[PDB]
Amino acid sequence: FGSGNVLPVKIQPPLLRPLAYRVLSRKYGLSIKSDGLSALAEFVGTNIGANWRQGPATIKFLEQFAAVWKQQERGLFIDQSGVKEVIQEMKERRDYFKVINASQQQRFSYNPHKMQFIFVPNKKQNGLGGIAGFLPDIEDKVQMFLTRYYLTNDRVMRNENFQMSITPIKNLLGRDAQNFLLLGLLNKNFKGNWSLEDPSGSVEIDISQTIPTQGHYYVPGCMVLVEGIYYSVGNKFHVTSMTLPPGERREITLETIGNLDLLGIHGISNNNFIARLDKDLKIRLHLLEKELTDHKFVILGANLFLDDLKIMTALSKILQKLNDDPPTLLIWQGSFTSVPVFASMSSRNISSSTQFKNNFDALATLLSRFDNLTENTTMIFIPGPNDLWGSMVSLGASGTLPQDPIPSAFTKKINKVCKNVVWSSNPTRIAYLSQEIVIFRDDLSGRFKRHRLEFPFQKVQETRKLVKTILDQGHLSPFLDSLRPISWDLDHTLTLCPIPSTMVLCDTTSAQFDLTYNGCKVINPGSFIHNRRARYMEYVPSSKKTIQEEI
Amino acid sequence: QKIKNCLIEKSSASLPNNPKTSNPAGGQLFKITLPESVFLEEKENCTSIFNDENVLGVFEGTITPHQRAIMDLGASVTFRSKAMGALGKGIQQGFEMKDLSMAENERYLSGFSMDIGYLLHFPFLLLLQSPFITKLLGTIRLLNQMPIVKLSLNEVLLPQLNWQPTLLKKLVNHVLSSGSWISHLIKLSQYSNIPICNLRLDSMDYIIDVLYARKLKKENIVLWWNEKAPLPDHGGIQNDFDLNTS
Repeated sequence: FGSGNVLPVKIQPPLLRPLAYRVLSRKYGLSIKSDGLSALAEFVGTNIGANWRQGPATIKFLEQFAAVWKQQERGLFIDQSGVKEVIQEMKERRDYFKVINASQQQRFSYNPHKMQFIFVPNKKQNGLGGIAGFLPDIEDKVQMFLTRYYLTNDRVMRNENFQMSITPIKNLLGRDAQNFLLLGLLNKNFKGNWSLEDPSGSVEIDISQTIPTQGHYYVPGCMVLVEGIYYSVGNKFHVTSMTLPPGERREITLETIGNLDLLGIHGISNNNFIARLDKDLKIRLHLLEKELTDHKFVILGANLFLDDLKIMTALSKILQKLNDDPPTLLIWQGSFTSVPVFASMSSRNISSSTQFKNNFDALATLLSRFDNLTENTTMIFIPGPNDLWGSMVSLGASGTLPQDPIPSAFTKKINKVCKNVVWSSNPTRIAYLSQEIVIFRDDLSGRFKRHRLEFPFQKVQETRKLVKTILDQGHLSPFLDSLRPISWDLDHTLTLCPIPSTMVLCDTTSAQFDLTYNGCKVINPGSFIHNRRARYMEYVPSSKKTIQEEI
Repeated sequence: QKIKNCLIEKSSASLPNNPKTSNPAGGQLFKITLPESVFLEEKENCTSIFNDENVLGVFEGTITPHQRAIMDLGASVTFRSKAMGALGKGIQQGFEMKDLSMAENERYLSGFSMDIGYLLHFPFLLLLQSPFITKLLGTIRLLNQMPIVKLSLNEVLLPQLNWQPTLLKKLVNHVLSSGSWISHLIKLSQYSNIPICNLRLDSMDYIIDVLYARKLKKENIVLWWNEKAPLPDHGGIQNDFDLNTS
């Protein structure tokens, strides 16, 4: 705040504290600590020449120092940071974008009694966790599906059409007739019979004369709306109709939840208070469309193999063109190895972990050539089924959904050759200004096709069916714990109660598509190489996309 | 469908027993044989029998032509053509082997008389002794066209001080062991019926795999053979988490 005076005379704070006290402690603010007072002596002594008898200068300085403490939350006591806020003041006279992993995402529970979300303190911050702090507790296993049921039932009960209403199952134990609307998990009992389950209880289900609503998938492990008649001669709910819970747009969903900063980039929330913000959204929507079409981030075709030579040559040819106009973000996705890497008892050949390391060293050679792409592009690394830690147990199969990033030990100098590189979990959330994008990599179509209810009674239609099921169920894993185990405390990562604005859903078993639904956009990159053709697609935050091919 | 010039036939082969797949239902297994070129062609179109509704599994898509021939014919293959004298026609084009094939006895493979060479790295039937077979093969494209017996001793290490004597000692034994290498290779090959160059010395599980697979093919049992994959090929059900398997 100004310079060029004679020299910084040194004076003791005793002759400075009365003015600061009257301006701060009396009127607005308080707690000028002794160390903070000594800190506030240097900057006022920088322009000390002909002052303490002057006019506005000191008062305006104290006013400006108060401005930070009204703006930032800070606290009460003034400490050695007092110079740190004046650095911010002189600062005053893209950004705000992040990539959130599964582990670093904030946790929020839901109270059905209160219709509201309650914060959960993270165990990493306060718990010691020096030896075992990531491990969940058994109580989460008991509430894992109860949390899903509560979220879906709230949405079902707030729909416009419903006001027959959904009845708890145990309310059917004495009735011999009438109709009921039951909502619950569809599964198989330990006896092998199809059944429906809600927190109240369970009931067996008869499909012998069921007429389902075509247009979506009926896989065990998902919420289903059902209608029929209950017979007390046995215990059977004879079904006459079957559907899935309706979906809800995020604009109508946000108002119910207020303005909670779930993926909070505005700020953070703790056990004391939560954060909301509305006025900034309009101006940042303005900035999103303020002639920023130059931003360009690219998702490559999934499942690219580094060990193969033709794939590496095709990637070099693709980066040749990417060098010309550097993408804003470049997301390398899919399994980076063509074979699962396991303990490899045979040591006659070179170890598979060392081979994994070596295959990540050729990337440095191929990438160091293109200096501009290093200089002004950020790369996002998505894991796959055959990466290091998972394949040590699953041996190439698909297991736990929250998949940890690639270890930093076997990939070390790719952080040097490239400028911005971030490793991310299998499900991740890119927060770009007023936009949330979800990155997910698995084969969904095969598992849907294999597991269907099969009621006793052009290929792009399957894509619409998959999109509708995934979006209406509001969850990325419409499956029981048997088909796919889930980390108990990380399940909130996989629940889409607010529908994401943009979705990255790659499946090698499903053809590429571009669909729109209730307030979102779903794109499907897949099969990096196909029919001797290497494909990769571009997407722009202004909701336009392009497909670029290089044999 | 009749659209494909293949041969399909209902079969009763004995399937493997995955713990998850337990329901008997019915039996309508098929034995579709179809050349791989039109199979690649059929990969393109959407509508085809291999990709349609109600498909439970493909059970032997992993086996390569190389493995099929090394398991069916073996080292001692002979020509039973007869018919028209297409020996010249067979040699100018590619001899199709499905129609005409026979495996003669291999009791004495070779009375060896041939020149042998070396090629070694320490980071005509030539013998390749290198830590990285693929890298050396790719760097010199001319190396592919010549026959090589690939024996790999890997992971050279150094004490970092006075390494010249230890390099000399490591070179001496590899120089002098040529007579032993070829002799042991022929000794294994004469019983194995696998060709000499395909077979490796340290590789011992490969012999068991080929013998067990062909004596299984003598029976009607399905191979479940899977290549460079730690899990069996059960038709795709092996790509899902199961409690009993875990």
